[PDB]
Amino acid sequence: AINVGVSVSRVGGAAQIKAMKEVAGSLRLDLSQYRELEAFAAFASDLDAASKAQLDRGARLVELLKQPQYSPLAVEEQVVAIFLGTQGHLD
Amino acid sequence: DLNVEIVAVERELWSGPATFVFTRTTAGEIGILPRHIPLVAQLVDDAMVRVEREGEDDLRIAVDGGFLSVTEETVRILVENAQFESEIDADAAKEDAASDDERTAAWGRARLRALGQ
Amino acid sequence: TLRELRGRIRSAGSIKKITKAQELIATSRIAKAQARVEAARPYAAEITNMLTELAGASALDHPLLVERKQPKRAGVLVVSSDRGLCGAYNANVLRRAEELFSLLRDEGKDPVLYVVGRKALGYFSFRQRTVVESWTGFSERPTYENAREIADTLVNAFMAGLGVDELHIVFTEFRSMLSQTAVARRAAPMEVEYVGEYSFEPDPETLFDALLPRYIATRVYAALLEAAASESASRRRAMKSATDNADDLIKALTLAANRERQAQITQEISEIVGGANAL
Amino acid sequence: PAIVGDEHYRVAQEVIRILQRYKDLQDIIAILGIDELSEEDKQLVNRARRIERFLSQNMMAAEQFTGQPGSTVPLKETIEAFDKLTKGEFDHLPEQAFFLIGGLDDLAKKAESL
Repeated sequence: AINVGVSVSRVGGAAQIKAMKEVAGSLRLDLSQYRELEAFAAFASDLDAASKAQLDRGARLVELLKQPQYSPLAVEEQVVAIFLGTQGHLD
Repeated sequence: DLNVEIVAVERELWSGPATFVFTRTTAGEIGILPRHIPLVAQLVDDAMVRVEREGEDDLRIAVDGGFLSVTEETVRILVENAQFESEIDADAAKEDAASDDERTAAWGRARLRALGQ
Repeated sequence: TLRELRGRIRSAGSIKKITKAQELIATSRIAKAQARVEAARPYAAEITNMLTELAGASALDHPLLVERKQPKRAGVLVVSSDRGLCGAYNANVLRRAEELFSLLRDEGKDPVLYVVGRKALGYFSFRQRTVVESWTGFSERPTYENAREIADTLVNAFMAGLGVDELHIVFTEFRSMLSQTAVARRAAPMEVEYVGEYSFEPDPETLFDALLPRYIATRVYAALLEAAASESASRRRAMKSATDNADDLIKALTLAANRERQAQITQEISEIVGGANAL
Repeated sequence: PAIVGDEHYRVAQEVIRILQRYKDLQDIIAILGIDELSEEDKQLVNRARRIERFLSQNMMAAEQFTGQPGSTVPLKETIEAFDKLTKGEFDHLPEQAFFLIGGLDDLAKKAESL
């Protein structure tokens, strides 16, 4: 339930391993673009294909950030989980 | 050479140079050559159009409710709906030709005629 | 109450998003509709040319080109929306239709109605004048297969003369994205217009008796296409208005929720320090 | 225009008008793509992109990381550069020529070497 895009960390990238920075740096941009586009979910056929590919990506990144309780992922595993999303293998 | 234009009610569906064009009309079949008299004629219900081309193979068209018009500079075919032989489906055309609705049976026979049958 | 005002800000902030989405969708659909209009335009121009050549050769005795001896009735085709949210689009259409009716009944023809679009079908369900036939499912995406059926039904009601002595269409003429108006055109009987300066198979009269029903169909189709372009252009304009009104509502409510927040805190403090001063 | 010159106030109002138009158009740009705009609306966005880029500067805090010296731009040179840039006198340069640049003479130096 973390409301990303009002939630913030002032430390920023200094608190991440390099693999997490390279993989997740784009993730905030893709979720801010999806958080704009969600108003067009009713018009996915009329929406321009360049942003239709941002809407379906955002929906698959929002699914990717869901996680059951008492199941913490080691960093080695969530680097690969975020990689599945931002590199588009989930698409 | 003939400037041939197939104009659908909703689209300028096809245009190019041609050497010859064949159509079937309410006054029998008719071919048109690079010089022809100014003509107007209504096509038959189960019509096909075959266009001879200098740059490639001939072009095959199925046409619904078409009207042929010819002037010395160009041939204009004004059409309600049209489909190329490369886009007609043999099962769909065969099922349409079996239908009881006269226009649907005509459009089925027209697409069968563009498919050479 | 702050809980009520916060709920109203959350509401208005969802509505601002949903009207801005549909303003941008209407800004797409006006370009698609103009593309379909310009793709249909060359056929309408060439049928017009072929009809001028056939009429030049014809005896002109075709029923659709002659005034009926008694002006018994007039058919009016009213073109309107299926979807809502279009703003004054349907009001302008139905106001031009009721002006046309006042003129027709002033000449002495009672109008009989044909209707395209569900909103005018609702308006003439409320006002107790009957509709003879209607169609609804396509006003935002009219296909030629729809205009064919409309023009068949109109011409069959003209040639029945239980029938009409003239027929008209009422629709909005898209002339720019910034400018449209409802217009009323008489579709039958057609005028003939003599102007200053072909072989026909089998005969010019036989073609002219086959082509006029197709000309009425292409003139109805061009009217449904311009109606669908001007529907989308009025939906854009009215949904831009609804977005600016929802933003001026979010502003006014945010100012009210702030004045209530500050009054709630001020009041709570005033009660606390009143209870400290009493002790 | 009482404290800054009339020329400064005009130029800054035109730069705000262009960036306000572009901020209104960025919705269409994102949803429909650039081709949905008219020729005049794309002629505005071509300028607005280059104006917003030319507000970026190579500055003495960035000298720590880029090693290239931070630039000072005089007020008259700033006004005269944005007066030419809003009239479109640099529309033929790519956007990359306007990132992190220290005034108009330096714009010419980057653009001719790109």
